[PDB]
Amino acid sequence: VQGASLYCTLAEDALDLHIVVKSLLCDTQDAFFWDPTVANRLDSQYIQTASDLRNYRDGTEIIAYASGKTGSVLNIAVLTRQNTLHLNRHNNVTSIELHSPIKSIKIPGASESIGRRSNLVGIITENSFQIFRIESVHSRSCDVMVSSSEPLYFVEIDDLQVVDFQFAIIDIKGNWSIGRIPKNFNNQLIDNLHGTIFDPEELSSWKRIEWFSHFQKILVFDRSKMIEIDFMNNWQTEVVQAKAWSNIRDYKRIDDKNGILLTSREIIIVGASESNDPVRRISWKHDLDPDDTTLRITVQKVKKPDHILLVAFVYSMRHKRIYMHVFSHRKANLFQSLGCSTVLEIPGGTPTGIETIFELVVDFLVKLRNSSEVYYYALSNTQNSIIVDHPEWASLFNNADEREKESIGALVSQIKLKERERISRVQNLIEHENSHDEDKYLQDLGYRLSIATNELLESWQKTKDESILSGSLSHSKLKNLLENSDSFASIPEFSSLLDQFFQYYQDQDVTFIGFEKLLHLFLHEDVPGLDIFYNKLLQCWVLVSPQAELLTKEIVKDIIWSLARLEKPSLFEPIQNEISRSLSGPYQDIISSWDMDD
Amino acid sequence: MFEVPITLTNRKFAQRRKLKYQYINYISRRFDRISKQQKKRRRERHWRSVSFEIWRTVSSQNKQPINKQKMTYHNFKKIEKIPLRKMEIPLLHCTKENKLYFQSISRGLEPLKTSTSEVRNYRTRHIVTLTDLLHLNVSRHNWSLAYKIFATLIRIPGVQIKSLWGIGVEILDNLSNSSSGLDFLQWMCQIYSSKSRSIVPPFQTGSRTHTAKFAITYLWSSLINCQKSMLIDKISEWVLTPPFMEDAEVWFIYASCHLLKADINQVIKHIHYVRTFLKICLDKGGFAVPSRLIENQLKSFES
Amino acid sequence: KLIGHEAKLLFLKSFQFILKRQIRWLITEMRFPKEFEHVAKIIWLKILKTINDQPQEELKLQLHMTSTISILYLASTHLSLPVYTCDYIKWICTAKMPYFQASEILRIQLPNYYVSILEGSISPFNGQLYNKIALTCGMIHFKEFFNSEISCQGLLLKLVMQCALPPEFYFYTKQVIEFEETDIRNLTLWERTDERHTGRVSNHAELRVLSYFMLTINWMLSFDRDRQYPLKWILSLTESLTQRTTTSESIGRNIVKVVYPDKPTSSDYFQWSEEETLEFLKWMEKQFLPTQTDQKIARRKLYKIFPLDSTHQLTFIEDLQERYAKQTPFFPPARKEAIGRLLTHIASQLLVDFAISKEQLKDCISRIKNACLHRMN
Ligand SMILES: [Mg+2]
Repeated sequence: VQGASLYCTLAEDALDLHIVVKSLLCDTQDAFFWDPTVANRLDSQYIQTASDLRNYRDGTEIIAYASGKTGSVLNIAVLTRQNTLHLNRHNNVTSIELHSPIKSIKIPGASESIGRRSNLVGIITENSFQIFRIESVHSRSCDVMVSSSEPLYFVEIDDLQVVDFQFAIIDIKGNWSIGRIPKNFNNQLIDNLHGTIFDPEELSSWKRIEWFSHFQKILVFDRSKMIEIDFMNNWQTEVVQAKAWSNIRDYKRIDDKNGILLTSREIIIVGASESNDPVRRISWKHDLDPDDTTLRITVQKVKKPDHILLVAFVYSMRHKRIYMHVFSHRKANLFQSLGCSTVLEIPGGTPTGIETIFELVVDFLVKLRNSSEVYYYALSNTQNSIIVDHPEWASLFNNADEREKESIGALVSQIKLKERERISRVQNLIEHENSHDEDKYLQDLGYRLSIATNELLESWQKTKDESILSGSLSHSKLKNLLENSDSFASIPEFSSLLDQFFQYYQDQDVTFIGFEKLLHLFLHEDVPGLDIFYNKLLQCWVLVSPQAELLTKEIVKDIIWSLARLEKPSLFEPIQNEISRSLSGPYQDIISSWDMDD
Repeated sequence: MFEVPITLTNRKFAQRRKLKYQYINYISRRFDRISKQQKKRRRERHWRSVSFEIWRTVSSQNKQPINKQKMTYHNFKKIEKIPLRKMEIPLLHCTKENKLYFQSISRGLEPLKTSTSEVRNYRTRHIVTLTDLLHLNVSRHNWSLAYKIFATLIRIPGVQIKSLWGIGVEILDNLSNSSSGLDFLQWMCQIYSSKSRSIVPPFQTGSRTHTAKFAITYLWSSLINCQKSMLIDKISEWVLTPPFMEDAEVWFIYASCHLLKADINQVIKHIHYVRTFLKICLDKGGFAVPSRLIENQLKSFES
Repeated sequence: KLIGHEAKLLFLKSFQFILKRQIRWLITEMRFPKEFEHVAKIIWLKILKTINDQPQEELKLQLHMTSTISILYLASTHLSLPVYTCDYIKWICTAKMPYFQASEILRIQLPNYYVSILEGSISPFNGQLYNKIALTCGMIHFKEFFNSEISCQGLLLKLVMQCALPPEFYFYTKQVIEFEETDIRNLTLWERTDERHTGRVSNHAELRVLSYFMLTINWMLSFDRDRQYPLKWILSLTESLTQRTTTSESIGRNIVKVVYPDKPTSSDYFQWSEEETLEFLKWMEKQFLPTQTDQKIARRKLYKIFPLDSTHQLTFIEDLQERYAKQTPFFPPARKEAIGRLLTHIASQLLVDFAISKEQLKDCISRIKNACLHRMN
């Protein structure tokens, strides 16, 4: 719109989105809050040693990631990229043990202007700040021998937020220092230019130093504001917004020197100079929508003939979703935006590190909350071409000892042969359907049960005047004759038995419960007949099991029995204890007891 | 996982705001000493500044030089030691979850539960899922579904309209039926440009000083509804109508209407016209390309 | 204006009134029996008599909504109806059975102390329901006064059909059930306190039923030395279970997924199909008319600017039939994987459906699994 009709309304392009390509790379209060001083515990970037500067070889790609029970060891090892990025063939990770937990690791890289690339990688612990030289990796076996540019435990008993980079720059909560690293061996790192951005009314601990233009001028951040500091003169500026409606959420230098990517809350900010002197950009921006404190960002930078476009990954610690926007650098210092897109990932947890390195391919690594794995991902535009270890449930399914294997197998055999007994047993009962034998059985069954039911009704007459409760004892049953249930095997004549039993005990003060309206809960549609119940279940299972007729009959029998009513003497007996308990209660709770409201 | 268009559940977040700004008061007070209530939160949040047409910012020059270390461990804990007990008093009145909250923000930790993520009431959690599905579908080009989401959402009694860009790009890419994004935008401007705090950032605003988003977007988008043409003297008729003189961007909208109408002495008057509104658009925070894209077009016109 | 210090009467009146309101909706719209009402007057009568045998003007009563549902389930279980807690959770989370509003918007102005005593403790979703029904089961005693045996076998059926298991697993799980218990299932887990730390994660009958169910599937399937259940059909079972389709049930479980405390289930609303989202907005304009709480007509025309707006979706036994057919092709160590993903999906469904925790469930099936290993070894 802006340029299309400044020149003289849809977009510039059609509608294209996200796809994946996955791979494994390497393996290694608090419930409601998090420490901002722990940014990222793994980096991977192009490094270049001295022996790489004798030739024209462009160094190598390395990863450095933290490890340990207490996360207090550094691991540095080389990568080789072929079909997809992968760890070196000889897998000789070079790990060095510290005694302090690692809070932040970053390998600095260098500008294109210097010709060289970084020779070092630096770390902030809970106790110290150290810089490591990588000196002379060699292909004899893919070794990465490193040296320990010496720690400085503390000068101020202060934790340090961010390190930026030859210039070791530190930020501790409010106050910063520019410093330098020793050359190779064995004098350690010193400083002489210092400052502070302290702000009593910002409680969150994270601040951040990353400089700008390579002009030898720095940026210092807290969740309240963004301060530029031209630090080889004397210069300081609070750039134009402050702390009114949003917090600075992250900032990372979009890799090209004069380029700045800042997550606020609900805004992706592309700062970057369009003047040799440092800048702000209010070249308009996009916005992204939460209250989440835990948002971070990274950019990948892809090159093309007519533009130079940047992909912005904003990720969280709450949900494994990644939120992506795309910008473009047509170097008239032209910036435009196109439309949003978001992807998910997998079960419980969330990103602790996202790190980047007519279609778009953008590739990176992720590390998830509380999972030592490091996964390489790749993303493409179109399509022209769970492995469960939930240790909570496997610990519940795989139980250890061998007698706890053959124990389970023993029980399984017990029930399996029992099931054979069920099949062979009921079979002949199915052979007799509509027989005169099953008729005899439904007769002497129905009214045998009628005799027992009457007996239990007499022994309900003797205890009738209880009036303390209103639920008769062990009521609803076949009433202590159990063999009489099973032996039949014809659902409709059995439903007719029950209908004529309910009919028979219509002599009042007896329970009434209509089954159909309750099978409603079983099949989730009106089940008028006790038979149609059997029909529907039999369709379903006749698709799936042999003797589905026998089981379905045995289970509609089992259900119809499990629900076979015979509760306390009916409605006229409950009102007795109803009123009599509504008596022993004090008089005005008795006045509050209220039927038929409105 | 998206912003909700409802006022936030009230009880606990407000008393946390209390504890926060009250402790902030005590620490910053004693800090200025060493350098020598909703209303407490109110004063506290108070004393503080509250080649293409880039509404440029204010860059770096005329700003004061430096500061060198103010805060060692001992000195900070000097400033911190006392205001924390003062906090020990009303911490005893607030709830335990907000005790632990205050202790953690005052340790410097940050909460990883959002205000949304802990509202946990039926209706609001449902609205959260609804709004989410709106934002998702709008990302997914599913303008049909997204439209159903939007209508069902605005139906609900709690949602006031941040969602206007949602519907702007929504009906824009919809093309389907309903009175389109221009209709909606000029509606937003007609209803919310007259008198006729908590909830209000800048993408919905009051007509004292700049009502931003919707106005400039119906302005430009209407000039693009002239890109449909080659209506203009209409758009600059009702850009001529309002006095809101600081509105420089509407001065560049004005001069753009005159350049688009300039594409005989009438065309002359239109070219002198745009020549004028460009400088009365140098009145305010500049939208500039140069003088040559401004004029060189007008000399290709002077042909 | 509003009562002071003896609005115990008004409190118990809005409470009792809300109860009979819910009963009206379940005999009416759920085709319950009329006897349920009298059983409810008896149980609510017993605990009403017990709180009005308590003295203090300090109320000390907690008539939360969990007590309403608690006496509904208590009475239903006495009457041996095949309704289970998950029926209730579904019924209330889908706004069908009125629940979430103390006298929903339309009533009475009570002391804000009691309005809070109602709106508070509203959720059932961490087993609050099981704990509140055992608590009521102490408050007035289950044993002599009522018959607190659960309707076990219909829950087995409910469960096999809820998966797509062949009807053998009804008798399987029924048999492991008889094996550890011999079928005796209680309702109290009460020793009035908050304190508990062993023996009493697993003594709500249902949760043990689910535990036996899961266990059964794992054992049974991982020891079919017959090879009765193919290495594949466990996969096809998992997939027919996984295919998000639009029946009243699955749509419901989505609606419950929305108000379940823990992720993932909300990531599950993230992954809804277009038809799921559509039937969702349908349920929104239908059952969020049960909402709560010049320019007004300007917003009737304003909202009337954009439209407020042969049965396609199939029934329950239709879907059930069709996945039973989707596996109808019925007639080596990485099959344990199939076992495990099936078990974890089934688990997921049970966690949302029976409003408990991941950790709760696995605690119970862990305990009762060692409770079968112990009576097996
Ligand atoms: Mg400021």
